[PDB]
Amino acid sequence: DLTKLLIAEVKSRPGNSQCCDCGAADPTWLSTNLGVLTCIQCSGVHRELGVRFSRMQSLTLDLLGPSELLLALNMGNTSFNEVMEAQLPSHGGPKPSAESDMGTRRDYIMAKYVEHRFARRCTEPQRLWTAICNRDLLSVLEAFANGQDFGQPLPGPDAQAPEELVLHLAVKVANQASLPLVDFIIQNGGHLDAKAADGNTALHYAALYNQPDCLKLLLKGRALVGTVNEAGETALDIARKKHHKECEELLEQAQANKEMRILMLGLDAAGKTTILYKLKLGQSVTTIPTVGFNVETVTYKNVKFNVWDVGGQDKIRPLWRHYYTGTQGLIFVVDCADRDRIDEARQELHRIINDREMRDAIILIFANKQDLPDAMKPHEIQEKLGLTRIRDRNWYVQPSCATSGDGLYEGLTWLTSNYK
Ligand SMILES: Nc1nc2c(ncn2[C@@H]2O[C@H](COP(=O)(O)OP(=O)(O)O)[C@@H](O)[C@H]2O)c(=O)[nH]1
Ligand SMILES: [Mg+2]
Ligand SMILES: [Mg+2]
Ligand SMILES: [Zn+2]
Repeated sequence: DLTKLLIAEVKSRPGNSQCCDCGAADPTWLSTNLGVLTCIQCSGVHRELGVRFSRMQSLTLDLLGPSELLLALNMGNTSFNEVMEAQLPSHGGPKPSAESDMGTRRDYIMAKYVEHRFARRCTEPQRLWTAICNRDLLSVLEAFANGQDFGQPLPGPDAQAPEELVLHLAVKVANQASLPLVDFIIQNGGHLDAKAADGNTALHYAALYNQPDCLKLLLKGRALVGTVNEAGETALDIARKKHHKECEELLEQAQANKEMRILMLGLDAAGKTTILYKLKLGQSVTTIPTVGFNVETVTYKNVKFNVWDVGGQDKIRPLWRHYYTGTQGLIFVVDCADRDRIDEARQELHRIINDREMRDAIILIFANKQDLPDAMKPHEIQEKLGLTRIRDRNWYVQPSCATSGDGLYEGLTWLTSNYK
């Protein structure tokens, strides 16, 4: 109930009663890493660009923590577009309406967020250092829009013999109000485990300057602990020297004919419908978030497949149990670029295979989205999903790229095979 308010709060920001990308009647789909709102139609294109550019959650359908809402509560659509849709003319501008076709929709959104065409332009190492300490979120966004790359560092002020990088700074000079940028940076220039000059991670710095809520945000983004620096200190070690006890409490816990009825699960935007329909149509179709579920029958090599694709949003996952009875094979789709939510996919997969109504299930796991930059390869999936120590259950991790089709029919071929 704490969140109910913050939800309402996010919705009431300037411009957040129109879709960020097509201005449609009050949107419910949040790009958590950009703090903006889109209609369900535009929403899907974001899911297509992947978690590298945009992490989508529904305000109505996903279970949202306060921490996830930070940028949403600190940006909104008007603030954002002022930067990102800056150089857009009012007349004839390619920005679509509530019901433009997916053709025109896709093109604009891809140009806007990936290619950055319609953004206020200018380089710049100077401003970024100034904006951060000014706590000027909207200018950090301006920097991002011109391809700044928070990765490599910036030359500092007086006596500039050493070198510091973006995130390392923002953590040093932060307060309650300064937070949004810290997150915007983590989620958008994620060189989170960099060591800089004297081997200190960004995690290290937070333990030096009494920046507690900074630590919170850092670990939330899966940060490595106990990596040693030039003084060979774990992040806890420096917390000890200056005795900042609040940081120390968080660091301690941080340590620890044949027919087959198929059920296709996995977290939101895993690729589930993309898979189902590429198999049924052979051509890759565009997918909107599947709010309910989908059923199609695909025949491949004289075997009929009754596939039940179910939507993966936090709120529509308790509904999964219902589809357990009469199920032979399970397809669990995993979005492999989504490194932040693998343990979530681990949990839900385990939450199924352990259900009493399931013991006799063949498990195919699609390790989807292998085409995306930092992939996470299939063997690394086995280990992260805790399949190392699964015996007395028949599984198989299959590399896949739904968009193209690679690895899909193979998964079926494995299904055909292990159904004897
Ligand atoms: N690059 C890439 N994108 C994919 C792949 N599979 C799915 N997608 C995209 O991911 C977004 C989510 O697809 P979707 O089927 O709706 O996921 P689902 O809701 O869990 O079923 C879609 O826009 C797809 O275009 C893939 O293998 N590679
Ligand atoms: Mg969640
Ligand atoms: Mg779906
Ligand atoms: Zn829209």
